[PDB]
Amino acid sequence: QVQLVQSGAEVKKPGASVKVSCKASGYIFTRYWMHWVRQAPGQGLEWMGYINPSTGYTEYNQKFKDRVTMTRDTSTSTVYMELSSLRSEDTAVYYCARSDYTNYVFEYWGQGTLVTSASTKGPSVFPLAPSSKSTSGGTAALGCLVKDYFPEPVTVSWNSGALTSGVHTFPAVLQSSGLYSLSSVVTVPSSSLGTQTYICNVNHKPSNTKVDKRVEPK
Amino acid sequence: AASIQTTVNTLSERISSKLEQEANASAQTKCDIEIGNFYIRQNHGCNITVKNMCSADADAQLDAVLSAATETYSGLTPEQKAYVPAMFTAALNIQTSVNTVVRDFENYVKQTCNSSAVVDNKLKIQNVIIDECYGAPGSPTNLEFINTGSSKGNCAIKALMQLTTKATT
Amino acid sequence: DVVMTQSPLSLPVTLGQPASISCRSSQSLVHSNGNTYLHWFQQRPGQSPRRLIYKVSNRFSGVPDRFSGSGSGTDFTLKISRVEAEDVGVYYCSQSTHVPYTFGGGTKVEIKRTVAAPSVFIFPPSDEQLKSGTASVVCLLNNFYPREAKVQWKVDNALQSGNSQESVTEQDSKDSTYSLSSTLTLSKADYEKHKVYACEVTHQGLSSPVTKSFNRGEC
Repeated sequence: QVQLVQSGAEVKKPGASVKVSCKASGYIFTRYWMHWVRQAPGQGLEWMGYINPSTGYTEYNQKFKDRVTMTRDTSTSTVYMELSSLRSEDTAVYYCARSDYTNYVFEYWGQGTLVTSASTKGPSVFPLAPSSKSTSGGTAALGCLVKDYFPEPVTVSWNSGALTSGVHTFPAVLQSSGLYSLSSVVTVPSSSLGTQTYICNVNHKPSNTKVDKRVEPK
Repeated sequence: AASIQTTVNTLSERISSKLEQEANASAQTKCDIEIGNFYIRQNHGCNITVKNMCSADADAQLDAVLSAATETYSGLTPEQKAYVPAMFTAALNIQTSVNTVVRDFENYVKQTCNSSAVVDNKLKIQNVIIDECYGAPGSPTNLEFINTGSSKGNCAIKALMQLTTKATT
Repeated sequence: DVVMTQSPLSLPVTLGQPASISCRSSQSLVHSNGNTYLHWFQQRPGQSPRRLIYKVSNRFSGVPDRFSGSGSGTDFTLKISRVEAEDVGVYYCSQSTHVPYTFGGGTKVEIKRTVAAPSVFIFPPSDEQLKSGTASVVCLLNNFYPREAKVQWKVDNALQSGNSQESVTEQDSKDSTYSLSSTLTLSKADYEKHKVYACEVTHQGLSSPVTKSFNRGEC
């Protein structure tokens, strides 16, 4: 069963260089070509080139003929990819793909690598406490701010997983510090606020942080 | 001689079959390397045409081309195996005897097509030069180059082609 | 180069109904060898690509037969016979006749539904964060459709710009709406120099722009 492992996100300064990679598994390495596609944030895909792993032959898009250098390693089944002179537009995701037996279709895609700075850190969790004005016994909104963590991901459950209706956990965003930030919110009956307890559970596995913040009325 | 034409037809089809089978080749496979120009210095009645049977795995291609050539030669009347060392010397500057030919072509192919000037040649379009070729008057000697899509693979093809066109003399 | 144009860009589709997406090319895509090397891919939201159709019409392994492709030469069509909620996503067409391989700009498929205006809430910084020395103000626009909304930060009636990030959820598997969270970010000091913080929201299902606001040290 074919499997394509890629390296994690990166943040380089304009003019430098980065090397993505792509461990492979599940098929005879040298028998299939490896491509590389990039996808700008909120943009369509774009083909960069390919490599033959039996020989080293490569074929680049001209847009990066001077900046990409696809590479292989018959031993570790790993196909690299070094983009040099990184500009601001070069920020994107980067997938590697396997070919069929004709080098004409993409049969297996990887997972992604966002290249665009800090080290490994756990998040601070902050209560987004419901409003006092609310609306009688209708609907109220409360949440959690899971701020300043690296790397991704984090998981958030509510009330040890017993609270699923009305939960919205928002995708992270990268702040200018190199740290991710994230909100999680649930809408609940205004009536339940003083009667029911709301604990948001935040588990960030890389740091082995594990925080449980009660979110109490104002 | 027609021993020539029917033997190169046999070997050009053993190549093709073995590449398909052992290297997962196809004629619908986008070649890495492409045969560009094909040039006979002294052409006394031969046509060379190229056939695309490309694939990714270039050592599969080398062994497949070794297997085809082992067989095709072992499928020779002892009387016509007798003429093969002479082609060796005239085309590869190698000395051999009938009982030795297999190991000696073998050992020349992986020395020559594992060398750095072949394996590290990544130029897409590559030409093939042969010094001389003769065909029968009304019977053109028709040869086929089987492009394997690699530089290591075409190196072994071309060496066979060198022996073959020297046989026509 | 070969330019692929996909059309439309957005396709709200009633659950269980058909659906068609189009792909055109700036050059014919029929190869000398006889095949046409056109292909379709699905991208689930934020996930990676996922195979679909190759060479105009054939489907990869494990690909529902509701998906189906057609066309010839330079204008191609993909068709989902009945659209399950798992088919939401962006669909890309690609060609590989002419190096370099090139992809179209995508089409977004979402379930259709009736318009829903957002529920707005602002959240001042928590005391705890204010200790840490930074101040985040968060604005929740909840359960809204169509996906298109605008969020505007005002600090003491002063339009802010460049200090705020948003993020949107995927369409909801059960009610087919979206939710968004904008986050104003200011130093503690800068938070203290201003009293009034307002979040202003624009979106079709609201008949005039809605503002939710608060005053420092009150709610």
